[PDB]
Amino acid sequence: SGEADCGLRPLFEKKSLEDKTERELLESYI
Amino acid sequence: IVEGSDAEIGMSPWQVMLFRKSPQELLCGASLISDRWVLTAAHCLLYPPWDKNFTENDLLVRIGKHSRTRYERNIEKISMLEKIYIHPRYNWRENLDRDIALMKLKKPVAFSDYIHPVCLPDRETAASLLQAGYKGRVTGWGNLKETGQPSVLQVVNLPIVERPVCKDSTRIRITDNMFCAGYKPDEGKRGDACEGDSGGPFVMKSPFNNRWYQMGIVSWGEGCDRDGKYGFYTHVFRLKKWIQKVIDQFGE
Amino acid sequence: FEEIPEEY
Ligand SMILES: NC(=[NH2+])NCCC[C@@H](C=O)NC(=O)CN1CCC[C@H](NS(=O)(=O)Cc2ccccc2)C1=O
Ligand SMILES: *[C@@H]1O[C@H](CO)[C@@H](O)[C@H](O)[C@H]1NC(C)=O
Repeated sequence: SGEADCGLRPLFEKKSLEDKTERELLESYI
Repeated sequence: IVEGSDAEIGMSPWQVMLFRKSPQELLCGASLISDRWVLTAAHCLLYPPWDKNFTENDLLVRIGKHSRTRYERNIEKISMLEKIYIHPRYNWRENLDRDIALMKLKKPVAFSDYIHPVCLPDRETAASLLQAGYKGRVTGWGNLKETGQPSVLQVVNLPIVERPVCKDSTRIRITDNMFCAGYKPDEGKRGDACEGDSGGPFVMKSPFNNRWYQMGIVSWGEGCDRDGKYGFYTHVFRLKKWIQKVIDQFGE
Repeated sequence: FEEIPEEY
């Protein structure tokens, strides 16, 4: 949305690595 | 940030530090939206009741930082501002309604493992994620306690709270351009933004396309991490059209 | 607050 390569982090999404608490977020969306 | 944790390197690549040239001091947080545009809270620049009114030459933007005070030698990039745009209907006289501003950089910043733009929400991303109970993430170098400073970027994950609950926790008149977030006295989990975090981003990770979306701007609160009190944030999607307008009409 | 290079 606000960019193109927007919101995909070089050190996490782009390498398919997850940060330490992002699952907490994802588990809250039901 | 109160009751948060140290961020991991490269965790919030769109996090920007608003820095005053003299005295050299941390003014507020902000976020990178493209290679030339930064989004922050209007009250970081203009707050007349406190004789606050910064101009483009008063500040610097610092991108790709982790350490609060250190000059991050070949990691961070420092930019000068070309122009500041405050929402025309920013209400500093009463409730900080429409607390938003755009800053255009003199020159585009180059992306790296530590510098990358966040996405702006579309009506549909807004509609499925801005729901009470859903958690967002707030980041900043602000105060650790109401009444000290972190040495590194701090992060906290907070649930969006139902509007009525937001309304009933304060005497300030709440508008459609705001949302509140935090834990309820009973959830027995806590955390909040605090002085120094203003203008930083409230983000959510789309379960649809796994991209990070900026849903709010740290705006205001009463004290920090007070039981039965909640942090309030500018509603980015509701002001998106003004965002598009200035970019289109003025830059990029 | 560590100093920023003067070019800035
Ligand atoms: N999440 C929190 N508990 N607080 C975040 C506070 C962030 C902080 C900047 O970093 N923002 C401000 O100080 C914005 N601001 C401006 C003046 C004082 C005000 N706090 S206050 O308790 O007076 C309530 C108030 C009064 C007028 C308009 C909005 C809210 C207020 O919150
Ligand atoms: C804010 O500063 C600019 C010039 O520096 C001007 O628009 C205005 O009069 C100043 N004061 C207020 C209240 O905005």
